[PDB]
Amino acid sequence: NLYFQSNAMKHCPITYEKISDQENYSQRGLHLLSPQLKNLSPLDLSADEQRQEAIARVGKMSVQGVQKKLSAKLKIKEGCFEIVDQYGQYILKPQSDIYPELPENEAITMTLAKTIGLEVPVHGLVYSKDNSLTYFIKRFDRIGHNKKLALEDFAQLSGEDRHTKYKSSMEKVIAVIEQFCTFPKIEFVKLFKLTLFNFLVGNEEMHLKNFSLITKDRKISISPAYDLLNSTIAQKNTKEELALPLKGKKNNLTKSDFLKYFAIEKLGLNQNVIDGIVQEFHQVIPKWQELIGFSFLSQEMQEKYLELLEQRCKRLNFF
Ligand SMILES: Nc1ncnc2c1ncn2[C@@H]1O[C@H](COP(=O)(O)OP(=O)(O)CP(=O)(O)O)[C@@H](O)[C@H]1O
Ligand SMILES: [Mg+2]
Ligand SMILES: [Mg+2]
Repeated sequence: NLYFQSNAMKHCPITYEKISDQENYSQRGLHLLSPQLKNLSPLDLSADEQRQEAIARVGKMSVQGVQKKLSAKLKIKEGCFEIVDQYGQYILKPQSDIYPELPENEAITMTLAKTIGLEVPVHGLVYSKDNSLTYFIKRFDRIGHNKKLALEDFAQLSGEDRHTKYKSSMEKVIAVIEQFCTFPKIEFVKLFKLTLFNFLVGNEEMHLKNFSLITKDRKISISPAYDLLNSTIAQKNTKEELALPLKGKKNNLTKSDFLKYFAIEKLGLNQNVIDGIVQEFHQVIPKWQELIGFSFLSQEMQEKYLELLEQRCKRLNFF
């Protein structure tokens, strides 16, 4: 119980809960993938081999972006992922050959998002042949018996071409929600939480194609979250804070920019709702700090994350 001459307390690469030396994952985490999943075998490819497969398969896959990714199915009885080109059930993101600790960063950041009540798909880390960690996330547009749900990103919805990521604004993002979502006021609360979250965790890369609407449960809503990571600590010499301007600003954002201009003037949220969300963030910060300390980020990357988080929290008076 003192962890002085024995392994430090181990944490699950899916849930971050305490696990024993003989376990690689917690039962709770494995069962988020499937109630019958017994284990998750390491990927039989090194990080470099995963990146090469990503390059070879990109044109055959139904998901695309800047970073290296693979599509995969979960073989439940065999207890492993299988790489596929079509009908992916999961996306796998191997280590970058450029940026440090990208899978570990995205994994913990997506977990922080879940803890503040954002809708986040099942996600986690899986070991590789070279002991490197690869990030995985469930496809939220393929459910049940390989049934596809309709999904469109905000570039498509705002009449831009498929490459437009930055030539937009948070005000245009709001306008898309107002135009298309079934219950825009509910989605505005979600966008408020997501935008504060991205500021607190250093995600300066929440671009237009990271916003999507989905048709599910007999309504059109903002999709489950994807691609949330602390991009500031993974990059060097980052100066901007927001990918898309708010009030014409991508840097030097103020508390009133978020809590008055954005929350009240642009989103129309009632003051009691704003205060309640602020209190939610205030209460969650110690849990986030604990989770970062339990994460698979290196000690040095944890310190960068915690330092930035505390700076951003001070700017919003969330302490
Ligand atoms: N869990 C998920 N379920 C369904 N679709 C997903 C998904 N995650 C990502 N996608 C789809 O794949 C696209 C690219 O995803 P993502 O943004 O994570 O790529 P990426 O890792 O290459 C980083 P970047 O955004 O900088 O290109 C998304 O816009 C979305 O259409
Ligand atoms: Mg990005
Ligand atoms: Mg992004």
